[PDB]
This record gives sequence, C-alpha cells and structure tokens, in this order.
Amino acid sequence: DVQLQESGPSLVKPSQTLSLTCSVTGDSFTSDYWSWIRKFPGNRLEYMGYVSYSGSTYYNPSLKSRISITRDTSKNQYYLDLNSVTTEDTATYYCANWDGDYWGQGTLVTVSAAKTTPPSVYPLAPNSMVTLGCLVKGYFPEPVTVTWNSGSLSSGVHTFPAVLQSDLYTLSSSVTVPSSTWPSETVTCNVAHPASSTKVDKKIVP
Amino acid sequence: KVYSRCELAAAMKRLGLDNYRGYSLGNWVCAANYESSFNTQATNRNTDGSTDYGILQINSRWWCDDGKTPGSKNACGIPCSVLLRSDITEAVRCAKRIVSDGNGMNAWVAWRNRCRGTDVSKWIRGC
Amino acid sequence: DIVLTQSPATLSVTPGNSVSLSCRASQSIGNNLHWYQQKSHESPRLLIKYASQSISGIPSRFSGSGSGTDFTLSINSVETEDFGMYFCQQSNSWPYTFGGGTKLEIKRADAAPTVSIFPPSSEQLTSGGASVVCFLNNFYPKDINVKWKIDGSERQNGVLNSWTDQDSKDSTYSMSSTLTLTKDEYERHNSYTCEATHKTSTSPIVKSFNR
Ligand SMILES: [Cl-]
Ligand SMILES: [Cl-]
Ligand code: NA
Repeated sequence: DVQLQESGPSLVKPSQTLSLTCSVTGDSFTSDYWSWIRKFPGNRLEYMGYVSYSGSTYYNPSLKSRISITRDTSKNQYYLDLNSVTTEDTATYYCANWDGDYWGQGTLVTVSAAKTTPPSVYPLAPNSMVTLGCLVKGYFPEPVTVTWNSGSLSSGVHTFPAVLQSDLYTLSSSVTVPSSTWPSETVTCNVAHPASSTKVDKKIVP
Repeated sequence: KVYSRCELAAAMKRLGLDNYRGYSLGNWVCAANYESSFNTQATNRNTDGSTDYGILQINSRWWCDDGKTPGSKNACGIPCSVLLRSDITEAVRCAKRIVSDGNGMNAWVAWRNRCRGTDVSKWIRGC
Repeated sequence: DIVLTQSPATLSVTPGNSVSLSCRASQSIGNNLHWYQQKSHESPRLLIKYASQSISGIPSRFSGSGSGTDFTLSINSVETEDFGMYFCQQSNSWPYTFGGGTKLEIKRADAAPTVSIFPPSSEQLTSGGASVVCFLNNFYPKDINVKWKIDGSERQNGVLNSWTDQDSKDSTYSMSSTLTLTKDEYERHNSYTCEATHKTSTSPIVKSFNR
C-alpha cells in the first residue's frame, strides 16, 4: 500500500531553514502529486503547497517566497525547505498526497532560541483506589513521554499536556491503583526526553 | 451519448468546473467541442499504443487503465471504460487532477490551438 | 483566499443520535469541497470528496450534500469513536484552504472529580524547589475551578494548570494544578490546600496537608 513518513529535526532556531523529508512506499510516487500541510495550535490547518512530477509547484502566498518543495524521483522521497523561520512556524507538519487518501504521521517542529534542558523527575506520594503521580519539571523542548511500570499499568492513567513557563516545560502524570497493591507492589514512572537523550525512573515511596 | 452545448454546460457547472483553478466554464465547453464534438463515446488510437477516451479525450499512457497500453500509469485510478459513460462525473474528476498540474489546460492540444486567447463566454451564450 | 466558515464550533452528542455539520464558503466553489476527520494524536482522514462522493472504507453513515457556497456533512447514528475535529476544505482555487473546524465531543452523565493533593519530594527540597501538586481526575462536564491556599489565604501567583482532552473509554475530563515555590518560602508556612469547585456540588472538594 501507499505509506508516508516525515523525518527531520523537531527543534529549529529562529532565522535558520526548516528542512523536512517525506518518504513514500510503492510505485505511485512519479504518477501522483505530493503535499505539505501544517496544524498550528488552536486546530488551524494551513495547506502549504504541492509538487507534481512535471516539476511544477504551487505554494501558499502566506509563506512569502520562504517555501521550496522538491522531488528526488530516484529515491521516492520529497522535501520541504522553509527559510528564515520564526516562533510563528511552530506547528505539526504533515505530508500527504494531493487527493487526501494517504497521510504521514505528523511531526511537531518547535522554533525557539531556548536551550535543550533535561527534566527533573519527582515522585508524588501522600475506599479501595489510591492515586499517585510523577511531576516532570524543567525541560525543553517537547516532547516527553511518560509510562508507569514500563507500560504494565495502562489503565487509569492521566498524563496531562505540558505547559511552557519562561522557556521551560512542566508536566504531571497521575496513576490510580488498588490500595492493597500499593505500597505492597512497586509503582515506578518512566520519563524519557529524546532531545537530551535522558532516561530516568522514579519509584514512588512514602 | 452526444451532449448539446447547453446540456454539457449545465452538467459541467453542476460538477464544479465553472471557475475551477481560474478556468471559466466556457474554456471547458470549448475544450469538449474540439476534442470530441460533445461525444462521450469518442476514442482515438495514438501511434504509441495508447488511446484517448471520452468527452475530454483523456489518454491511457498516464491517466487511466485500459489494460493494453505498454508502460502506462493510471494516475486517475480509474478504468478507461468509465470515461465512456454518459454521466461525466468521472471524466470531470480526472480532468480536475490533470488541470491541477502546472501545465493547466495545455494538457488538451485542441484547447491550446482553438480556445486559448478567444472569447470563451460565447460557448455558454443562452443556456 | 477563499474563507470557509464551519458552524457551530462545538457539538456535544449522546451516542445513537444524528448530527449535521455546516461549512459555508465566501464564494462559489461548485462541488469542490472535501471533508476530513481528525482525532487526537492522529492525521486527518478523508471522509467525503467533491461534496457528496463517498470514499472506500468510510462507514455509510457519513454523507455529504450541497453546492455553491453551502455544504453539509451528516453523521447518522453517531458512535463514541466519531469524537474529534471535523474540517472542510476547498480545492476550487489556489491556495487550498481549510475551515476553522467543528469539535464533536461525547455527552455522558455528570461526575465529580476525584481529588488528590501531594507535597514536595525530599529530592526537590534538596535542590532548592518546593512544588505542591493537585489532581482532579475523571469529571464531567469539563468546566472546573481550582483555588490554592497557604494557611487559609487564597493564592493567585505561582500556579500552573493543564487539562486532558476527553477520554476515549469513559468520556471524562481531568485537570492538573501545580503550585511551585522556593524551599525557604515553603518552610515559612504550615498548611497547603487544594480546593476544587465543579458543577456537581456548590461545596468545593477540599484536600489538605501540613508539614
Ligand atoms: Cl496512489
Ligand atoms: Cl480525486
Ligand atoms: Na494506463
């Protein structure tokens, strides 16, 4: 089947170029047209442009000559280059084919001057169910991922969306388990920050 | 089926071709006149083994699957037979994909030679 | 640039019922209007193309009608899975444009938040910080207030809040509130209180601790 996947950086400094790649499976590449769309915060979709095999492109005027969409037909890939980015180009970026049948996964690109700071991870401790949590404080950029007991507690988890305050992010996750199961068995959250290659486990204890 | 001028105009406007990507409705009616004389069952075998189908003479080398065109592509994902229907829905839809390339209506040689640069409003006079 | 106006911005529905969503175009776009569904942490999925033409794999209960400037997406017998954003999109004129979108949320019976308060860890205090965390989990209808108190006196500054989207299993919402202070400032006071006010009671759910 036809499948697409975005790649390229997730953090870009203001004034640099944002360079993304979309890789396509199958034999459709040279027979179709290929697009880039982005979602801003507030569910605002913008159609950035598309390229045909003819070599011709159409770009959104709102992008003011900053955008280039190009093909490499020998490798079934296409590219997005967006010059001179600002914080305003922070968005989730999708590749897709022209009729909308097939889409990539989206990739969140952040545009910011802020440094890559790892997360401080702290435990949250105090009729049958009890709540516990992890506070993930002081990181940049997004995302962080949180699991409990390496995925083995899937249900009754709320992992809240992060908030930015003075160029650092903070997030919390709750987990609700049976009161006979804790402290008896161990409860332990797992926080990864792929930008700082940091991996920390905090076990919850009274 | 052979459409009359105004019958084809109505059908094309209903299927969204009036002012599709800057091309006013008469461009399309004019295109259909000189490509196929408004005849959905028109076919023409080219020397390479491909065939132009339908009212807008769409070619099997790139756009549809007739099963008998060597090294061809089917960009519209349709069998070429569907372009011989009286209902133009599938021809219009494939025509929209074609015209959305940079080349525009240059895709149709008869439009370039006989419609481009003329007053095309005439083709929808009194409908 | 053609502008697409989607009304209303939000619907809440009990499963089994129907909805109609509206998309209005600022000029005539013929039949060149397409409909998308976007669930959270997912890519848009095409539901209807060219105003009324169906898409292979898409449940029959989704249909589309209209022309010119007024278009309609119908969902007969709504299911819980149908929750998320619905976007229209025109391909009549370059640049292609999207509507602002309509949110479909699932309607359920009310529930009070299960509230939990937490003091700062020993390891955070050692680092100079002191955060107090409150969870208000599994409530409905989403609308909720949280006040923090330090020995009875209400606080505005230093709070950090965060809300989940609707849960796919139970249709409840959840909030997080984080009061961050310095270790010197934390140790000048005794009581810390997480007060939560919700539609279910006029009396707020209170959770407290001392040092
Ligand atoms: Cl394809
Ligand atoms: Cl199509
Ligand atoms: Na073919």
